[PDB]
Amino acid sequence: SMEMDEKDFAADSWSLAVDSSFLQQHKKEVMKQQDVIYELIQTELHHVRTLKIMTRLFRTGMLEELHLEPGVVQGLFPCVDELSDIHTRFLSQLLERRRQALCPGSTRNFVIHRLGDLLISQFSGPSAEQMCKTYSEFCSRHSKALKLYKELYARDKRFQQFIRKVTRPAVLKRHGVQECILLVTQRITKYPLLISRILQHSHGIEEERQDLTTALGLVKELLSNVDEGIYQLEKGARLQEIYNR
Amino acid sequence: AIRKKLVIVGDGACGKTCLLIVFSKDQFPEVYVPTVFENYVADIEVDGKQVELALWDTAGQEDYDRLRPLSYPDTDVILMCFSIDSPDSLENIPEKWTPEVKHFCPNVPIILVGNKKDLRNDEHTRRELAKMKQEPVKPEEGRDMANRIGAFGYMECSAKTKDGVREVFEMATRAALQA
Ligand SMILES: c1n[nH]c(-c2nccs2)n1
Repeated sequence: SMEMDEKDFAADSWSLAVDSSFLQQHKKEVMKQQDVIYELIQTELHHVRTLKIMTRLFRTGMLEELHLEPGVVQGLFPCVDELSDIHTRFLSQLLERRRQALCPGSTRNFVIHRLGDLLISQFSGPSAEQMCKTYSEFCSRHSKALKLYKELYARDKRFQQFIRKVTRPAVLKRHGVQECILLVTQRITKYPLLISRILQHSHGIEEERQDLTTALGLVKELLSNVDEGIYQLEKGARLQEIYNR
Repeated sequence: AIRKKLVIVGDGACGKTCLLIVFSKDQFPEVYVPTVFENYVADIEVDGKQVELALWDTAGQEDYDRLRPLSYPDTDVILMCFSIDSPDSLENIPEKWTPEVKHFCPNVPIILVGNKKDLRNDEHTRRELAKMKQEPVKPEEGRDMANRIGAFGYMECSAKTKDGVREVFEMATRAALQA
């Protein structure tokens, strides 16, 4: 991630990110709402960073240093560019809402009052169709990606050296190839938990409570559609195994 | 330092997310309790052996039967959680979770963990449960369920006070290292 955003999201909470003199100006219920919105944006920034490790560090490094057979890099990182496009756009909208809310003369003091509408937009229309199509494809290729990775790590010397080299730094401790794939698969099921807790502290403005209630319903519809469209692809599995499922 | 993978399973209200957060920070959050847990790699030394233990939560995956099993590949130890303030979470252990974990994680050790043990002698908890003709899970009821499901062992902890938390993860590491 870029330094500006890392520093803006370095604190453990919104209450520790803002100036203490600004924090004292708000009601307890507003602080609780803002701490959960801050967790949503902070975890989205980390999720976009996970996708950049996959595209820039792993995928690009394999294309430029290794001699893998055609279709091997795509098999290891299915839909990574589409996933990166979905979440970089969503992150941009979240950070723009925070930017507009900043007090003049401050780069850290803000309150986001209107998150619901942004969530309805992200989880409806063409963007929800693209998230559904992309996650149904990615999650159906999850098992195949893990098996392909294990085969290459155990049989290809240059691939093993590459992985050991690029995952050596301490900042990559939680982000090996398989770990990135599971971080991405688990991301979509974190949204209802975060949205429901934001909703719990958003009763102050009835239109906001209504918007978050609609957004939560849309996220659950998306998850149900993705879950119903998954079937693990298996390299080598015969047609008979498939039509007899 | 060998790498091992741990996954925690159980009902939405079993306290699994809180347990992972408290262990990974070695502290119950004083300012903000996070809603979610991404992942973590804990450095643990148990009985003279150094291990890198990757931690994963299944929170949010309970209603999605095709997304949820994606968390299981290559798991080395399972923590199967229930809340001591909820006899209903204990009843779902042999019903749903055990046959699922034995299917996707064959021969992987399972540790049955009773969470929120601080609530066993909490007056508000005892008054609330008595309205539905219930009581906090007794330690022997936990042991019997663990024996019944063929768990590697039975343990209890409180993420609130941290008691038993270190012990749970050190024992999980020992189970992950076994043949
Ligand atoms: C056999 N026991 N449990 C299962 C499951 N399949 C999908 C989600 S749980 N198969």
